This record gives sequence, C-alpha cells and structure tokens, in this order.
Amino acid sequence: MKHNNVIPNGHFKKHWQNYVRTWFNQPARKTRRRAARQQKAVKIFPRPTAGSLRPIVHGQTLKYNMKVRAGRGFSLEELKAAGIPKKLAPTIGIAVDHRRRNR
Amino acid sequence: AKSKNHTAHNQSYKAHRNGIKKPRKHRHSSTKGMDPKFLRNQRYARKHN
Amino acid sequence: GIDLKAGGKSKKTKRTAPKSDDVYLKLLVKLYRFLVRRTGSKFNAVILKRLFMSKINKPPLSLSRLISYAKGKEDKVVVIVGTITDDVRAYEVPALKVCALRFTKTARARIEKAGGECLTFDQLALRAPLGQNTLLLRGPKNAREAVKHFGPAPGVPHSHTKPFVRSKGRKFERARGRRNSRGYKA
Amino acid sequence: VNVPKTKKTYCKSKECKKHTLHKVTQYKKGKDSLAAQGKRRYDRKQSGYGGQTKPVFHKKAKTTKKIVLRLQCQGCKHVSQHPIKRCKHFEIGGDKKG
Amino acid sequence: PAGHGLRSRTRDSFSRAFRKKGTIPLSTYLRIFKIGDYVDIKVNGAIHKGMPHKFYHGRTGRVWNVTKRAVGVEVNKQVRNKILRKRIHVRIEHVQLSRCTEEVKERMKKNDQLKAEAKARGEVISTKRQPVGPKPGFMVEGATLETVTPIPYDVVNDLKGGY
RNA sequence: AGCUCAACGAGAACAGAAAUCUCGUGUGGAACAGAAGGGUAAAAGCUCGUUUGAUUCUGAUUUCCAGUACGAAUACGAACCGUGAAAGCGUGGCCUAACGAUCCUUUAGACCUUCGGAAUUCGAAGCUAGAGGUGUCAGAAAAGUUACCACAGGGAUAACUGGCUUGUGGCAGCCAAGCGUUCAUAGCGACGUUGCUUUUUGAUCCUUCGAUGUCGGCUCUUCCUAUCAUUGUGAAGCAGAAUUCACCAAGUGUUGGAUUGUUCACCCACCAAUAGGGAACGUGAGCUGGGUUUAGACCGUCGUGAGACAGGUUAGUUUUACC
RNA sequence: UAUGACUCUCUUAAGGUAGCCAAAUGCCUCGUCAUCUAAUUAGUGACGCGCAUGAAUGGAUUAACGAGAUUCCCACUGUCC
RNA sequence: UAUUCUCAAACUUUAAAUAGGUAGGACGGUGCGGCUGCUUUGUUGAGCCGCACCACGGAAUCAAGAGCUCCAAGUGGGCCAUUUUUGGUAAGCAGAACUGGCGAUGCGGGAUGAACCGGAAGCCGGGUUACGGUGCCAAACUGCGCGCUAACCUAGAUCCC
RNA sequence: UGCAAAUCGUUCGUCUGACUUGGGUAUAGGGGCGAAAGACUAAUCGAACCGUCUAGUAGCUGGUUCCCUCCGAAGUUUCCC
RNA sequence: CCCGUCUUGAAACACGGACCAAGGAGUCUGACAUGUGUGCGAGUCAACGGGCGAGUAAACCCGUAAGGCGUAAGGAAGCUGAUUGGUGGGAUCCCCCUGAGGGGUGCACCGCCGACCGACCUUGAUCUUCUGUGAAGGGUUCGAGUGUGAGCAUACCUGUCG
RNA sequence: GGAUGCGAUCAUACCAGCACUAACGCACCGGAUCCCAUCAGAACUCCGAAGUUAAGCGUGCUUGGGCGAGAGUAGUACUAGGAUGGGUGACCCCCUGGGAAGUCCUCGUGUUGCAUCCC
Ligand SMILES: [K+]
Ligand SMILES: [K+]
Ligand SMILES: [K+]
Ligand SMILES: [K+]
Ligand SMILES: [K+]
Ligand SMILES: [K+]
Ligand SMILES: [K+]
Ligand SMILES: [K+]
Ligand SMILES: [K+]
Ligand SMILES: [K+]
Ligand SMILES: [K+]
Ligand SMILES: [K+]
Ligand SMILES: [K+]
Ligand SMILES: [K+]
Ligand SMILES: [K+]
Ligand SMILES: [K+]
Ligand SMILES: [K+]
Ligand SMILES: [K+]
Ligand SMILES: [K+]
Ligand SMILES: [K+]
Ligand SMILES: [Mg+2]
Ligand SMILES: [Mg+2]
Ligand SMILES: [Mg+2]
Ligand SMILES: [Mg+2]
Ligand SMILES: [Mg+2]
Ligand SMILES: [Mg+2]
Ligand SMILES: [Mg+2]
Ligand SMILES: [Mg+2]
Ligand SMILES: [Mg+2]
Ligand SMILES: [Mg+2]
Ligand SMILES: [Mg+2]
Ligand SMILES: [Mg+2]
Ligand SMILES: [Mg+2]
Ligand SMILES: [Mg+2]
Ligand SMILES: [Mg+2]
Ligand SMILES: [Mg+2]
Ligand SMILES: [Zn+2]
Repeated sequence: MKHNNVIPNGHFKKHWQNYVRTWFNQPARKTRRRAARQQKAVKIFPRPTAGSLRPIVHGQTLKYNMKVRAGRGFSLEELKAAGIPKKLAPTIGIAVDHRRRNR
Repeated sequence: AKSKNHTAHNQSYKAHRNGIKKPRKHRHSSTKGMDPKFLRNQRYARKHN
Repeated sequence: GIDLKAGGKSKKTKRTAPKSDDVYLKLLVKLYRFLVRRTGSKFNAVILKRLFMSKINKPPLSLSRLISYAKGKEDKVVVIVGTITDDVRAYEVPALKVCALRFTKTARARIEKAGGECLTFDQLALRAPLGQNTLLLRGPKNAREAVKHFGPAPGVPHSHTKPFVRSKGRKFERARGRRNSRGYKA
Repeated sequence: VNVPKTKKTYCKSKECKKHTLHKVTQYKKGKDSLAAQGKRRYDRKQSGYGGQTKPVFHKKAKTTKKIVLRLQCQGCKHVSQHPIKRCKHFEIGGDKKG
Repeated sequence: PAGHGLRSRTRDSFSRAFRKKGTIPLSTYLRIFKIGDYVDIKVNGAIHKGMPHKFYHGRTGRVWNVTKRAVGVEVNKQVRNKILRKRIHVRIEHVQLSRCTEEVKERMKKNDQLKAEAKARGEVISTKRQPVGPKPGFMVEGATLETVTPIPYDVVNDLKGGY
C-alpha cells in the first residue's frame, strides 16, 4: 500500500470466481417473459391483462406514508361495506386480503 | 553483515537541485500566536473603525 | 562542453493547441490565431490561450454570479470562455449581452426572456474584434471536490484537507489522531 | 515521598469555583465487574474451544506506579484526582522533617 | 531527545564572558522592542527561562510579537531544500537590538534630499552608491630610496630569539 | 527577610593536626539530591516566618522532526490562590535525562446523552480528564534439540589458497657502555635505533556457497639462497690438529631405522653432510585413507530431557577422460 | 618433618566404603618407575587428592568362545632392498 | 620569595583563516484626521484605518524568466580521490566532514587499469589546441644550448604507481 | 556411462537348530511391524504410495519480446521483531 | 576481450547459454484517485424492469412521490442548522496624457481579518405549557462547514489494493 | 570646585601602603520610654544633638600589583585556494590571498545623567 488513497476493502478473499452471475441471458429472459404474458392474455381472454383489481394503500414508515401504492387485496371490512361477498370477489377479478386491518 | 551507518554525502546537491526555496513573504502575515489581548483590542477597534 | 541546464532547452510544458477534436472549436482557434497575429490585442491573446485549456480549466459561471459581476456594466458585452449555467437563486434577470462557448437551456431561455442575447465567439469577433468594451470573466476554478483533497495531508497540524473515506460516520476515521481522548488530536 | 493529610487547592465545582480545603487519600482501582461489556465479550470469546484468545502481558518492566491523590473538597464533597511522580515509598500525613 | 539533550554541546556557547558574570546591567531591561525591529539573539547563560534553542544563538531575526517579559522573533532556518520562517518567543535578556539596518534611514533621507535638489535644478542623477573603483593617476614627489635585498641565511636565527 | 561560603593568618584552660569561641583576609578556591558541563554572593548557597503556582481551562511555540506523535520545555490568554509593605515572583525541583498508543479495565465530573412501542427504577452503553503498560521503551502473548534432517537464498557472511598489511614469527644492519689474562669492534654487542622476508601466527573479508575435492604420507619434476657438505679464497685470542668469522659460489649431494595418522618432536645408525625453503601451505579423474569430518556403538563430564563436548574409543562405498 | 587414628563443624540428606585405573574412563601428558628395542608418543606390570573411576545408572575377576580393538615372538614370504 | 625546562581531545586569559546569520525602498517616507472594550496620571502610548505630497527604481554581476499545483516511477547495499579526521602496528582495514568523481560515460594521455591528468559526445569537411609527447616500435627534431653521471649490483629513465 | 540402480572373483561366518524354505492367512500410515539399526512397510521411510484442496505462500533466485526522440535519478532522513 | 544477469566493481578462475524452428511472461475483473476527451448541468443517470424492434442478444422509446450520487453541515447522542463580507496584490476593458504616468473597471488565484451554522464554554431582557424561548453580549477552543452552487454519466492511460 | 539623594557605564572605577580637605552636607556620635530586635540596643528599630573630624566618604602620591591603550612579537605561528611542485618518507619550498597570541617596552588610572545644597 502506498500514497494517499482510500483504504481498500474489497471482499474478494473467497472462491468468488465460482459465484459470478453474468447477465448474457437478459434479452432472452425479456423475450420469455413477454411470451408468457402473451400466452396468459390469450388464455384469460377477455379478462383484463393487468390482472385482478388491487386496493389503494399507504406506504410504510415515515419515509413513505405520504405515498399511495397498490396493496395485496381488499380487506374483509371493505368487501362487506361494498356489498361484495368475500367468496365471490376472487372469481370476478377482485383480490381479497383477509389479513389487512382497517384503522 | 555490517553496512554503512550514516553520511551527508550528496545531500547538499539534492537540496540545491530545486532549492534553496525561500517562501514569498506577503504584506500581511498571520496573527496566530500573538498576544490574545492585543488581538482582541485590535478586532474591536477595527469593528468600531 | 557548455555549462547549461539541459543544453539550454526549456523544461516547461504549456498547451499550444486544443486537445479536443471539436471541429467548431478548431475553427474558433483558427479565427483567434488570425486575430492575435494580425491585431496584437491582449484580449485576443487571452481568449486564444483560454481556448486551448482543458475542461477543469474552463469552469462554468452561474447566472447569479454573472448578474452580480455585470451590475453597473450591462452596456458591456460579458465574455467567458466556458459554460454559463442557470441559478434558481437569482430572481431578477436584467438585459445582458453574453458571449460564451455554451449556454444551458434554462440559462439561455432566461437570458433571452429578460431581453438579452447569447452570442458565440465568432459573433463576438464580428462585434468586438479587439475586445473593446467587454467584461472578461472566469468561473471558480478551485471550487470543486477534488481540490478539497489537495494541500497538506489531513494528519499534519493546521491542516483542513479533506481525507479520502469510503463512508461518513462515527466508525469512519474519527477515533485515533482526531481526539484528545484517543491518543492525540490531529 | 510524604504528602500532607489536607490540601488547599482549586475546586471547579459550580458551588465553589475557588480554592478550598481538601482531604487527601490514595486512589485504589475498583473491583472489576462481570457486567462490563468488555468482560462479557471476553467471557463469550473464551467459552468453547480455542484456548486463550487474547494476549497475556508477561514482559513487566516498571518497578513503580503513578500514585493518584484523591482530593475531596470539604465544601461540596466532590473529588478531584491528581497524579504524582513515580515513587517507591508513599505515605499521607507522615511526620514532618526534623 | 533522540540521542541529544536540549542544551547538548553548549559548554562554550551558553557560558558567560570572562570577568562578566553576576548581576545583569539595568540597560538590558530598559530597552524598547516594537514589531518589525531587527534583533540579535545572544543567550545569557545566567537566565534559564525563555532560553532559545542553541541554533538561534548568533542569528538575527525580526520582532513579530511583544509580551510582558518576552518578544516574538522570526528566524530563518534552512531545512534541506527550503528556508523555514520559524517563529519563537525569547526573553529580552537573550536578545539585543540589531544594527544591521542602522544606515538605511540615513541613506534614504540623503537620497531624497539629493533627488529634490537635482529636480530643483532640472537635472537627472542616480543616488546609488558604487563599489570602490580604480583611482586616477597622480604625481609622487621623489624622495630618498631605501634598497631592499634578500637576507643571507643563518641557521642560528631559525629559532625565535636565536638558538 | 536576614546572613555569607571553602580556606588561610593571629589569639583563647583542659584543647593537641583535628571540638568551641574572637578578629582579620577571603571572586566562590563551598554549597546547590544524583553523572558531567554551565549558572548563582545583600544569591540560585545557610537560617527563620508564611504557605501549597506540584492548582483549574483549553489553545500557541521550541527541541525530536516527516517539520507526525510521545517526553521535556518556553511565552501569552482566561480563573482561583501563596508570599511580600510593594514592584514583583510562583503553572514543581537553578538549566541541560529521569519515561508510554489502540483495545479493555478502573476512578472523577454533569439536576449531561442513549437503551430505538410509551413511562419509572436498577443495570448497561456514551461524552471529558486521569490511573493499571508495553525497558525489543512508535507499544506479539512465546522453551530447547537435531550428527536422522529439509527448502529458498547468500560469496551482502565464516571454515583453504590467492591479494593488502607484518603487530607476532623469522632474518639482517647502525652507535658503542661493556665482555673478551690488557684491548669497544679476533669473536660478541647492553641501553637505544633503521631495516628486510612472507616457509609462523594474527588482522581483514576483495575473488569463489546453481561446489576450485578439505590432514599427512608415498611418487616425480623443477625452482630459490638466508650455503650443511663439496671447489677457490680473506681473518682469528690461526704453532700443528681442530674450530670459529667472513667472501665469490645454488655445479653436485643432503641417507637407512624405532614410537606417533601425524606436520612437528625425540632417539638409534651411517655419512663429506645428514642445511633451510617455494611451486594453489606443489602434487586424491596420480595412489593411500591411518587422522579429521555424516549415519552404528562404548566411556567420562555436562543436561530433568531430547541431546552436547577446541575429551577419549571402535566400525565405516574415494566416481568419469574417448574432448 | 609430614599426615591425621581422634574431636568439632558448614551447604544440601550423605560425604566415594569394598574395589579399580594415565583404562574403550586423566586435561596437564609423549605423567613417574620397571620391562620389552640399537633406538618405542606403541605394549605390558606398578604408582595414584582420579581435570572427570566406583558398586544391578552394577564394581572386581573369569575357563571356553569371537570374520571384534591391541602389543610382542617363531615360521613364512617379491611388502620392501 | 623571585626565577626556570617541558605539556593538555574531555584545561584556558587571549584568539585567527575558512565558513554561519541579518540588511541595502514602490510591502518606502513625511504631515494631518479617525477607531479601540488594550495601555497610560495624562486622545500617554500601541497597533490599525482614511486623506494630501514626495519617492530616477536607491551597491556590483548575472538573470536560456518567476511562482503555484496535481498524479506517479525508480531509489533507500554504494564505492573512489585532494584536504580535515577517529579506532588500529598496519591494511587494496573499519568509520565520519566539505567538495568532486565512478556507479549511469564514451573519448585523448598515464604501455596495461571504474576513480589519476585532459576533457565530457548529434552525422561530416577544414583549422587549432588540452594532458602527453617528437631514436624505432609510433604521428612529431637522433633540432638549437649548458652542466652532472660511467654504475666490474640488471646505472638511470616522469603525479596516482 | 557395469553383466548388474548392489553384480563378479578369491577369501570368509554358520550348518539338527533361537535352523532354512514354499504356499495359505493376519497386522496398513502418526498406523503396522521391529532379538532395536530409526530398521522394514513393492528400487519410496526420522512418517509409504495415489488423487484432490492446488496455479498452496515466498521480504528470496532466474527470466520479462519493436524503433527513434526528449527529460532523467538514488544508495540519504524518520518509523517499523 | 562474450553476450544476459546480480553487483561498488564482469572479458573474468561468477552463474545461464552445444545449435535451429515454433510456443513463451504486467492480463481480466471489482473499489477508489489524479489527468484528459465527450454529453448535460443544480442537476445527472432508463438497459432492475416495461413497450418494442433489424422476423429481431442490436438499435429505438419509457422515471409514477422509484433509486444512486450531488444539492448542508456540526455533534457520541438527544438535537440544532449557515444575515448573505471587508481588505492588499492581481487579468481584461474604458478615459486623460505619452512618464517604470494618473483615474475608473477589479474575473481566476493567493495573503490577511471579520461575519454566519454547528460541538464545547460563557451569557440572559421578555415571554412560557416551568423548562423551553432568546433583547443584548461573547470565546488564544473545535469542524472533512456557510458567505449566489459543481456535480452526474461515460471513455482511456497511469497508481494503490483484493 | 565639590558634596549629598537616585543612577548609567560596571576596575582607566579594583587592591595595598602613605599625605591632605574651607563651607554645607555625609558621617562618626548620645540614649532605649515608645514601635522594633537580638545571647548581646554589636546589628536592626525608635528618640535625639553633648562632642569629633579620629574613622568612613572625597582628593592626591607610590620608578607598587592589577586593569585599559599603543608599539613590538611579526608578515612570525596558523590558514582558504594551485601545482604531472621537492622529498623514500616525515615534512617542506614556491604561486593567488587572509593573518594571530605570551615575553619585553611606552603611556593612562575614570567619564558621566536628574534633583538639592555649599563655595
Ligand atoms: K492517490
Ligand atoms: K472459544
Ligand atoms: K518552579
Ligand atoms: K520494538
Ligand atoms: K522445534
Ligand atoms: K615483521
Ligand atoms: K575470505
Ligand atoms: K563456496
Ligand atoms: K613417512
Ligand atoms: K568392518
Ligand atoms: K548434606
Ligand atoms: K556381577
Ligand atoms: K566377531
Ligand atoms: K521508498
Ligand atoms: K504419514
Ligand atoms: K527480506
Ligand atoms: K545474476
Ligand atoms: K558463464
Ligand atoms: K434524482
Ligand atoms: K459531542
Ligand atoms: Mg468449556
Ligand atoms: Mg533573598
Ligand atoms: Mg496510560
Ligand atoms: Mg469504557
Ligand atoms: Mg684488542
Ligand atoms: Mg649468497
Ligand atoms: Mg641445489
Ligand atoms: Mg546425569
Ligand atoms: Mg577410596
Ligand atoms: Mg575389567
Ligand atoms: Mg564549522
Ligand atoms: Mg581533471
Ligand atoms: Mg577535425
Ligand atoms: Mg426519490
Ligand atoms: Mg578622615
Ligand atoms: Mg603599575
Ligand atoms: Zn468544592
């Protein structure tokens, strides 16, 4: 070691050359996923390709509580208030989440 | 196996390759290390100048 | 033999032409070579010399600083061999005649909206062949991160040089040599 | 060396901030506590197999220690610590020289 | 430290002059020191406080600070390939006002007067002093000439006072 | 604040070289903790009075020096004090040495910060300053032996020769106090003093450690002279005989044996004589292998032991030429 | 004269007894005496404050044996002259 | 008591040579006014700040120019010489001071040689030299002059040697 | 640089026993086995052989590939088992 | 005098080299750093992914309050958080006169000294939920801070390190 | 021309032996109640004015010591630079420069600032 340089801390003391993951298949993965999406769309026709409807939920923690994103599924309380039986919602394209509480 | 212990041979030639450098003296020199009371009074005088 | 250093030859290196391959910059260099040769103007010589310099030696000038330096000299054409960037801290933009190598889109829009004009150095030569009635300005050369790490070593007395650290925090170079309670301070 | 039983010295307690009478005693290192984080870490490291995991100093060289005087201000009862130079024989309140 | 004490090799340097020991004359404490004054550093071996390092003994510097009992002195010191302006504090007993610039002010005043006189009479002059140059020719009056010849050698005179 | 020390001179019963006391002289010839060097006389020394500046806060500088740290020291600033009538002095010892990082532990300080769901209390963890220590003293936690041995290297480094040197060894000269029945010099040469040699032993480490075969003897040749014998001479305390000193002189020769591995040494015997030496301390692809100097083994001394041994003992592979 | 049968003591419990020796064990050392030879640093016998011998870490001796280490004599010889 | 022989790295009154430090203006001077919580018995001083005037560049020589910054290589075995100099009998020994040289460098001379003398260098023509030489080897006189030496010891024959 | 990675010639020890020898069988690597030499354990033994970790690490030795042009050193300071 | 090498010193009685052909040794990758080229700029970076598209591993397009770096620092922490300068040199330009002149202009960079933010110390009118606030007034203390931004992406040589 | 009080320089001012001094001073000097101080009213402290210039202080002299200056030592010792200088060496000459110190001899023995006073 010599000169004024940042102290090196490279983590390369194991057999790292046997655990290198390359990305030469990235275009192939994109093509395969597009083909899967097209096949699914053909299968579920005429159901929407975007999938089942999802709820609107807040972001977790103080860093993202101002943000609104998509949740896993609608709560049982929300389904009851909307008049949609919970056993019917999944069959008509509505995701159901029996865990989410409404505060 | 013993070796040489010390010598100043060639050191003056090395010093004179680029030296002897005299730092340029500016009109105003730093006041660090001067009597703190005098510096305090000078600062107040400058403030009220 | 002759008692001379390096046979009387110079050992200093300076730029004699741009290192860039920009054809427009080359044309500007030809223009100002001709101007320097056939006019002997100090302004033209300075412009020619600065045209050769590297990127870090042509620092940008902010719009707010340009306005501050042009205060009371709005009638003069302000010239900078470099880039002019916009400043969101500057509220009132007067009408300025500004010549520069490049303008950012926001800075150009603000200058043109204020009623000024943005000029290239060929237009400057057409307007001020000898640099008459100009305000030659330079950006802050030493205001960059790399400069902070230059100078005396961080570990010597009276030194405020920034050290090279991979991260900032209590565990990153704050214990020994930085405190009276851990060995020595500085 | 012999030091007096009492000493008049500066006290930086907010109550005094001046010279006050102090009683002089000798500082003694307190007993090591098993709850100290360093001791807990050392005990965890020593447990299991591997033998001694930290150095054990052997090459003792000093023949004396630095005596620390505990000066307890008689006004505010607070304590200040004052080291003295190395000595082999130390005593407090010994008979004055004749 | 590192093999040499602070006052190593000062047997002669820090000793006092022969038949000049004892009490210090009052003139030492009556001197006035001001910023910018040139002073000579001469260690008084009888004053052990505010003693400069032996290196600064016999060197001339400029005053940059004035405390109650001491004066700050800036002394040039050569370290390898550069000169360092080392700032030290020294008690007035170890320092003496320097005469290295005694004639400067006088010469400047005379140069100004001569230049003013030349301007009054409409002439251009140079006030620079010059090194001693060759003298002109002159006539020397003849006098009696004493002849000098080499001395015949005598071995008995090879010793001081004779053998 | 007061006083002046060592020493000397002249005086006072025991009292004298040396007890205490009086006067005079007294530039430090005393003392100042220690080594030495500086420094100090109404003091820095001796006596007495009052005291704890050996105190608190951080910064600056010097020495070291990379102009890093530690140690030590210096000059200011901001407080509280000691002493003195006061100026003033005092931030340990008259000055130049007397000492110590990280981590951890431990002590002192705050109506101080944190234990991350919220409170209180223990406990723990933080901040500032010391203490427990690294003397290999910029700071690992550390016993031997190897002849059963191994590897990377080193001619940066020993054990031969060779090279410089010649203390030591050896071999010569100069002066002349003396010896020699008298007589310094036939023959010697004390006290001193000038040299030569590299067959002694030392000193050194230049060449050789990807190797120049390490004692002695045997055989064989050549070379030197500082000449033992032999040829020719000068001198004598040379009557003869014998002997001794010296000069040309290296042509010729310088032996057979007992003990010892021996070089060396010491005896027996002959002989004209049984002189001294070199040649990589000549010479192992010329021999030999008794000794030194691998591995086996015994003794003595040493070591708890493995083992050691400028001690002794016995057995222990000597390769290749046709360039 | 010398030594010490005898008495008392110190370290550390004792203080080398019977034996044996310049030994396969002794530095000085090629020890001293006798013998062997013309001549012996070899061999043998003897002596012993023995650097540093000694009692199953066994001491002393010992017939018979040994491709074991050593000295001498006869015979024998090209080992040698 | 007055003289006297001879002495000192760790003695000294005295005390060189060489070498060491400082200064020789435009960052100067003069006269007024102002600021201060510092200082004084005292606008007494100490610094600093404005205004006005003067300032021929204030010794010589040189100046193939001066200053500043960034990144980084190799090196961290040296050796030799005049003079100074320590240990050692001495050493082609061992260790220091200044300077130069070799190492890293050829070239002419010293027959030969890392260090001596001369001198440092692009490829060539001409001229002239340095050190050293001019009897042959071998370019240049057996050149012009004065003395000494005769070696029957291998006479003698050029800093380091 | 052999007939031979231990052989050949002469000589030599023992030879009814603790004798010599074939085959079968058991003991396998920090293990075996050893009338004990650190001997032997497939020409390998003071820790066999085979593959792998493995391109083990070396402040040490040896090499390190075209041209011209310009500049051009250091063997000195401090710290470091 | 035989090259190469180590060396103070090699033609060496120092090591490698009998000869020829072919092969044969500072590379690739990750983290930084200076320098330079290029784009944009208080921003910068679409290639995690998505829409597509040379019937296509390319190219093209896409950032919702995404994310990285930068845009604010000082404290162990609780926590607080930049009042916006002066001056001596100084490039360029503009005037008066042609002196090494005077006046105005005063970017870059350097020297010096204030001010602001924060750690520490000190200080304290008024309000206030009684522990907070902060008129005035500070400091030989400390900072990898502020005083009209300079970064982000990318290419290559060089250097340290795995 | 001096003295005294406070000094500067710190021997040309010091040391020793002799001689002298008008006036004012400075002193010696008389006591111990008080403040103060000791073995000691010697010293220190306080209160005084009888007596004396005897001493101190001051001045002068010594073929005096010391001290200071000069001359000389001496262009000597030493020393920076040069030589393909001499010499076996030890050492030394020469060229371009710098340049001391005892002994011996001669001279001199303080100069001064502010304030008060005498003459
Ligand atoms: K770097
Ligand atoms: K463990
Ligand atoms: K003190
Ligand atoms: K160490
Ligand atoms: K071992
Ligand atoms: K000799
Ligand atoms: K050798
Ligand atoms: K070798
Ligand atoms: K023989
Ligand atoms: K055998
Ligand atoms: K015992
Ligand atoms: K038995
Ligand atoms: K046998
Ligand atoms: K290095
Ligand atoms: K094994
Ligand atoms: K190494
Ligand atoms: K090599
Ligand atoms: K070779
Ligand atoms: K962003
Ligand atoms: K803090
Ligand atoms: Mg356990
Ligand atoms: Mg006193
Ligand atoms: Mg400590
Ligand atoms: Mg702790
Ligand atoms: Mg006779
Ligand atoms: Mg002869
Ligand atoms: Mg012969
Ligand atoms: Mg034993
Ligand atoms: Mg017995
Ligand atoms: Mg027996
Ligand atoms: Mg000197
Ligand atoms: Mg030369
Ligand atoms: Mg030519
Ligand atoms: Mg975001
Ligand atoms: Mg009188
Ligand atoms: Mg006299
Ligand atoms: Zn208190």
